[PDB]
Amino acid sequence: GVLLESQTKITDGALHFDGKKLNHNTFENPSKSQAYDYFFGRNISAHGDAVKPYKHFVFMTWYKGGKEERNVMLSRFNTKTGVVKTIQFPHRHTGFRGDPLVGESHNTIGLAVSPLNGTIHMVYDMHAYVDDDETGRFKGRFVDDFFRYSFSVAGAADVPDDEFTLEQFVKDTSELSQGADDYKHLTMTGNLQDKENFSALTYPKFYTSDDGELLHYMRWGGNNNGAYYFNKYDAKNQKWTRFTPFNHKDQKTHGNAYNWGLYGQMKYINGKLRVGFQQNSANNDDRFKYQNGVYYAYSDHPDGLGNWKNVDGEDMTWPLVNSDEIKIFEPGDYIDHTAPNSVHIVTGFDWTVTENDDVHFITHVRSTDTKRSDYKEVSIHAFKPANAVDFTITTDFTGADSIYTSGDSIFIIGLKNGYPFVEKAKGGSNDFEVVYQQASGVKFDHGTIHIENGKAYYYLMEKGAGNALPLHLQVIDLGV
Ligand SMILES: C[C@@H]1O[C@@H](O)[C@H](O)[C@H](OS(=O)(=O)O)[C@H]1O[C@@H]1O[C@H](C(=O)O)[C@@H](O[C@@H]2O[C@@H](C)[C@H](O[C@@H]3OC(C(=O)O)=C[C@H](O)[C@H]3O)[C@@H](OS(=O)(=O)O)[C@H]2O)[C@H](O)[C@H]1O
Ligand SMILES: [Ca+2]
Ligand SMILES: [Ca+2]
Repeated sequence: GVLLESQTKITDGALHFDGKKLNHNTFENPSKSQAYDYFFGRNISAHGDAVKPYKHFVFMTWYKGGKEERNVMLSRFNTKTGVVKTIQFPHRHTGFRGDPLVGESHNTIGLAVSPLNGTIHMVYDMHAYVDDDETGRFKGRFVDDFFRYSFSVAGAADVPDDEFTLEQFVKDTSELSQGADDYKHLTMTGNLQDKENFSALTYPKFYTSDDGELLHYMRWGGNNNGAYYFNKYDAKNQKWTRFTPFNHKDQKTHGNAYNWGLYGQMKYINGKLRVGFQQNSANNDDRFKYQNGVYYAYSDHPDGLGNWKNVDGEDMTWPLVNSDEIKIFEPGDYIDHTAPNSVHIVTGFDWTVTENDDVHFITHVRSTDTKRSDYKEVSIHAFKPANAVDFTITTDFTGADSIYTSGDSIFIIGLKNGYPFVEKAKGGSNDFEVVYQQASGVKFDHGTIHIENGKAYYYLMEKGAGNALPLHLQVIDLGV
């Protein structure tokens, strides 16, 4: 029953890093040519939490194309009329550590629209930025601008197409305003005293609760010392709460044997705030070069403020200090190496929970040393049916980067030879089948997905040369 219901071009020129990959030794001599060099990956548009359906619209964010442009953009697509109206913001992608010549793929444009009062929310262009000066890592380039929040008056999301302009959005008019085209707010609470609470964050991601409340979470910190922080939109007062931690930072000072970072996602699923991740311990003497384990917890509090529990319903220390409390299993156990740093876990992790409360995790493990003779590589699917005691754990699985769910089913959705495909399985099972594979039309380089209404919103960038490429929105019915 899977089928493409619409494909809609949004622009001919969104930003893309088409230049050379830089590193620690080279990033300070980026090309001044027409090619746009980058430091991590090439993707920045149609990337991250950049697509949201709201009533009969779909809102999308992107970076204006052209190495020399880079403006934050917001588009609203009218599903009934076919009209795509775009707003161009003044802020331009500031690049790796604030140098626009080096593309920075972390700095996505997160987006949300409040069902309660029709305000629009955007957090963007952020990668652990703090206040510092000429001698710091960031050379003073983010002072009074390390958290970048833009948002509209009430009702902006429903205004006629002629009124959907930058005039719908609220200026920074505080003591720290950088001027007349300052649309970036340093906090979401409206109180600059809260500013340290918004420092050093990455990865803006929004959810809507079952009662229409906007939730938001970001990641503080780095590789082996990080935390998830989450907050809530007060639509009545048109402001957000301060950020609250899922786990403590600097766990080793809060009672843990080691500091650890997190690689995973918080998600609002089945009407609860939940988290699934692999940890990255600061210990460099054990067998895991980077990540290890699979962890999961959920909150019985509507806003996540306490009452956390692990998969077995046991109370979790909160904010969490010791990840052991919520560990499900060790992907490391599926490879035989035990020597220090011999086990490599980074890509291929995600998780989901079905409407029937089937819990699913996917992961990937390989030998650190790819040249060894007994090299090993497995993909893992760990899943527990609703009415099951234990998890079923299998390496009879091809691997994936994401897992999705809708209704009774789980899905794997991505690109194969430039075209979207969908694989589907019953919730609580490992029985995946390809049920959809686009086979004609322009091909795509990358994209990002949002599931809702039994549909996948696949926000995509078309393949091509240069650093200004077209964007298309595909709406795919999953047919559940
Ligand atoms: C957290 C670190 O803290 C300090 O070291 C410092 O602030 C540093 O950032 S820095 O100032 O720029 O150097 C931070 O180090 C990077 O942090 C990233 C993070 O988790 O925030 C890490 O990026 C994640 O993992 C990357 C591997 C991923 O990159 C994609 O995947 C791969 C690959 O698998 O080989 C290659 C490409 O880099 C890219 O396509 C990141 O993706 S993202 O799209 O850029 O967001 C991200 O998931 C990063 O590895 C740290 O070194
Ligand atoms: Ca500002
Ligand atoms: Ca380690």
